[PDB]
Amino acid sequence: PETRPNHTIYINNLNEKIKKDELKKSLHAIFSRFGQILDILVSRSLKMRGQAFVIFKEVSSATNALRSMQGFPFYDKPMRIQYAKTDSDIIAKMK
RNA sequence: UGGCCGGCAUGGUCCCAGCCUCCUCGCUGGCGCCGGCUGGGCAACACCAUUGCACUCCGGUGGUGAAUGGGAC
Ligand SMILES: [Tl+]
Ligand SMILES: [Tl+]
Ligand SMILES: [Tl+]
Ligand SMILES: [Tl+]
Ligand SMILES: [Tl+]
Ligand SMILES: [Tl+]
Ligand SMILES: [Tl+]
Ligand SMILES: [Tl+]
Ligand SMILES: [Tl+]
Ligand SMILES: [Tl+]
Ligand SMILES: [Tl+]
Ligand SMILES: [Tl+]
Ligand SMILES: [Tl+]
Ligand SMILES: [Tl+]
Ligand SMILES: [Tl+]
Repeated sequence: PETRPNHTIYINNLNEKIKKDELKKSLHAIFSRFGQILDILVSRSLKMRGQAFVIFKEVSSATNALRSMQGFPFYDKPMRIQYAKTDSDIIAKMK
Protein backbone atom coordinates (compact mmCIF):
# COMPACT_ATOMS: atom_id res chain seq x y z
CA PRO A 1 0.00 0.00 0.00
CA GLU A 2 2.85 2.37 0.94
CA THR A 3 3.76 5.01 -1.66
CA ARG A 4 7.10 5.93 -3.22
CA PRO A 5 8.77 9.33 -2.51
CA ASN A 6 7.24 12.25 -4.36
CA HIS A 7 7.58 16.01 -4.75
CA THR A 8 4.03 16.21 -3.43
CA ILE A 9 2.92 15.26 0.04
CA TYR A 10 -0.65 14.18 0.57
CA ILE A 11 -2.09 15.44 3.84
CA ASN A 12 -5.39 14.25 5.18
CA ASN A 13 -7.30 14.28 8.52
CA LEU A 14 -7.46 18.08 8.18
CA ASN A 15 -10.14 20.11 10.00
CA GLU A 16 -12.90 20.32 7.37
CA LYS A 17 -14.49 23.51 8.80
CA ILE A 18 -11.65 25.68 7.41
CA LYS A 19 -12.27 27.65 4.21
CA LYS A 20 -10.04 26.83 1.26
CA ASP A 21 -8.22 30.15 1.04
CA GLU A 22 -7.41 30.06 4.76
CA LEU A 23 -6.35 26.40 4.82
CA LYS A 24 -3.89 27.04 1.96
CA LYS A 25 -2.45 30.11 3.69
CA SER A 26 -2.11 28.26 7.00
CA LEU A 27 -0.42 25.25 5.37
CA HIS A 28 2.06 27.51 3.65
CA ALA A 29 2.76 29.12 7.01
CA ILE A 30 4.07 25.90 8.54
CA PHE A 31 5.37 23.94 5.52
CA SER A 32 7.26 26.69 3.65
CA ARG A 33 10.41 26.27 5.76
CA PHE A 34 11.03 22.82 4.32
CA GLY A 35 11.83 24.24 0.89
CA GLN A 36 10.20 26.15 -1.97
CA ILE A 37 6.51 25.25 -2.47
CA LEU A 38 5.16 25.34 -6.03
CA ASP A 39 1.53 25.08 -4.99
CA ILE A 40 -0.95 23.76 -2.49
CA LEU A 41 -4.11 22.08 -3.77
CA VAL A 42 -7.26 21.97 -1.68
CA SER A 43 -10.88 21.29 -2.54
CA ARG A 44 -13.96 21.15 -0.34
CA SER A 45 -15.89 18.65 -2.50
CA LEU A 46 -17.40 15.65 -0.69
CA LYS A 47 -14.67 13.41 -2.07
CA MET A 48 -11.76 15.77 -1.42
CA ARG A 49 -12.45 17.67 1.83
CA GLY A 50 -10.07 17.30 4.78
CA GLN A 51 -7.21 16.63 2.35
CA ALA A 52 -4.48 18.70 0.67
CA PHE A 53 -1.62 18.41 -1.77
CA VAL A 54 1.48 20.42 -0.91
CA ILE A 55 3.70 20.48 -3.95
CA PHE A 56 7.39 20.92 -3.17
CA LYS A 57 9.99 21.77 -5.79
CA GLU A 58 12.39 19.23 -4.38
CA VAL A 59 11.69 15.75 -3.02
CA SER A 60 14.07 16.39 -0.13
CA SER A 61 11.75 19.14 1.15
CA ALA A 62 8.70 16.85 0.91
CA THR A 63 10.57 14.01 2.65
CA ASN A 64 11.62 16.40 5.40
CA ALA A 65 8.07 17.76 5.81
CA LEU A 66 6.58 14.27 5.93
CA ARG A 67 8.75 13.08 8.83
CA SER A 68 8.89 16.43 10.65
CA MET A 69 5.15 17.23 10.64
CA GLN A 70 3.62 13.76 10.90
CA GLY A 71 0.71 14.03 13.32
CA PHE A 72 1.24 17.77 13.90
CA PRO A 73 -1.79 19.40 15.67
CA PHE A 74 -3.36 21.73 13.10
CA TYR A 75 -6.73 23.36 13.71
CA ASP A 76 -7.02 20.88 16.60
CA LYS A 77 -6.49 17.71 14.54
CA PRO A 78 -3.38 15.49 14.17
CA MET A 79 -2.28 15.99 10.59
CA ARG A 80 -1.65 12.67 8.76
CA ILE A 81 0.92 12.85 5.96
CA GLN A 82 2.15 10.54 3.17
CA TYR A 83 3.62 11.01 -0.30
CA ALA A 84 0.98 11.45 -3.04
CA LYS A 85 0.46 8.35 -5.23
CA THR A 86 1.49 10.18 -8.41
CA ASP A 87 3.11 13.40 -9.60
CA SER A 88 1.21 16.68 -9.70
CA ASP A 89 0.72 18.11 -13.20
CA ILE A 90 2.94 21.03 -12.14
CA ILE A 91 5.74 18.58 -11.55
CA ALA A 92 5.12 16.85 -14.90
CA LYS A 93 5.02 20.16 -16.78
CA MET A 94 8.54 20.72 -15.49
CA LYS A 95 10.30 17.46 -14.79
C1' U B 1 -43.57 37.33 0.74
C1' G B 2 -37.56 35.05 -2.14
C1' G B 3 -42.61 34.78 -5.44
C1' C B 4 -48.65 34.44 -4.34
C1' C B 5 -53.43 34.13 -2.41
C1' G B 6 -57.34 33.75 1.65
C1' G B 7 -59.49 34.86 6.63
C1' C B 8 -59.29 37.97 10.74
C1' A B 9 -57.84 42.21 13.47
C1' U B 10 -56.15 47.31 12.77
C1' G B 11 -57.76 55.46 12.66
C1' G B 12 -53.41 58.67 10.04
C1' U B 13 -48.62 60.53 9.63
C1' C B 14 -43.91 61.17 11.01
C1' C B 15 -39.42 60.98 14.99
C1' C B 16 -36.20 58.04 18.43
C1' A B 17 -34.60 53.36 20.27
C1' G B 18 -34.32 48.17 20.32
C1' C B 19 -34.76 43.96 17.68
C1' C B 20 -35.20 40.59 13.18
C1' U B 21 -33.48 38.15 8.49
C1' C B 22 -30.72 31.75 3.39
C1' C B 23 -32.72 34.83 -1.44
C1' U B 24 -31.78 43.36 -2.33
C1' C B 25 -28.72 43.42 6.85
C1' G B 26 -30.59 48.66 6.36
C1' C B 27 -32.65 53.89 8.27
C1' U B 28 -37.17 56.33 1.37
C1' G B 29 -36.03 47.01 4.76
C1' G B 30 -39.48 44.70 8.43
C1' C B 31 -41.02 43.89 13.54
C1' G B 32 -50.85 42.65 14.66
C1' C B 33 -53.06 37.33 14.14
C1' C B 34 -54.17 32.41 11.25
C1' G B 35 -53.88 29.38 7.36
C1' G B 36 -52.66 27.70 2.43
C1' C B 37 -49.58 27.19 -2.84
C1' U B 38 -45.04 27.71 -4.57
C1' G B 39 -39.42 29.49 -7.39
C1' G B 40 -34.00 29.91 -6.63
C1' G B 41 -29.29 28.64 -4.07
C1' C B 42 -26.14 25.87 -1.08
C1' A B 43 -22.82 31.58 -1.24
C1' A B 44 -22.82 32.51 4.22
C1' C B 45 -24.64 30.18 8.69
C1' A B 46 -26.37 25.44 10.87
C1' C B 47 -26.92 20.43 10.77
C1' C B 48 -26.47 15.48 8.53
C1' A B 49 -23.21 12.28 5.97
C1' U B 50 -17.96 11.86 4.53
C1' U B 51 -10.76 9.79 6.71
C1' G B 52 -11.58 10.69 1.16
C1' C B 53 -5.04 10.56 -3.83
C1' A B 54 -6.49 15.26 -6.57
C1' C B 55 -4.58 18.39 -10.55
C1' U B 56 -12.63 20.21 -14.95
C1' C B 57 -16.59 24.11 -9.75
C1' C B 58 -19.77 20.20 -8.32
C1' G B 59 -23.00 15.50 -1.37
C1' G B 60 -27.73 16.34 1.31
C1' U B 61 -31.15 19.08 4.50
C1' G B 62 -32.58 23.63 7.32
C1' G B 63 -33.70 28.75 8.45
C1' U B 64 -38.96 34.75 7.20
C1' G B 65 -42.45 28.18 11.53
C1' A B 66 -38.25 36.14 12.14
C1' A B 67 -38.24 40.68 15.19
C1' U B 68 -40.94 45.56 20.23
C1' G B 69 -41.52 49.35 22.90
C1' G B 70 -41.51 54.51 23.63
C1' G B 71 -42.18 59.68 21.76
C1' A B 72 -44.63 63.82 18.63
C1' C B 73 -48.39 65.83 16.03
TL1 LIG C 1 -40.63 33.68 2.31
TL1 LIG D 1 -52.57 37.68 3.03
TL1 LIG E 1 -52.65 56.35 16.25
TL1 LIG F 1 -33.82 51.11 14.60
TL1 LIG G 1 -33.63 39.61 4.22
TL1 LIG H 1 -33.59 49.39 9.02
TL1 LIG I 1 -36.30 49.86 9.09
TL1 LIG J 1 -37.71 42.25 4.78
TL1 LIG K 1 -48.41 31.26 5.24
TL1 LIG L 1 -49.26 32.66 6.62
TL1 LIG M 1 -37.30 26.71 -2.31
TL1 LIG N 1 -20.04 25.30 -8.40
TL1 LIG O 1 -19.84 17.25 -12.84
TL1 LIG P 1 -23.20 20.69 1.37
TL1 LIG Q 1 -44.98 52.79 18.51
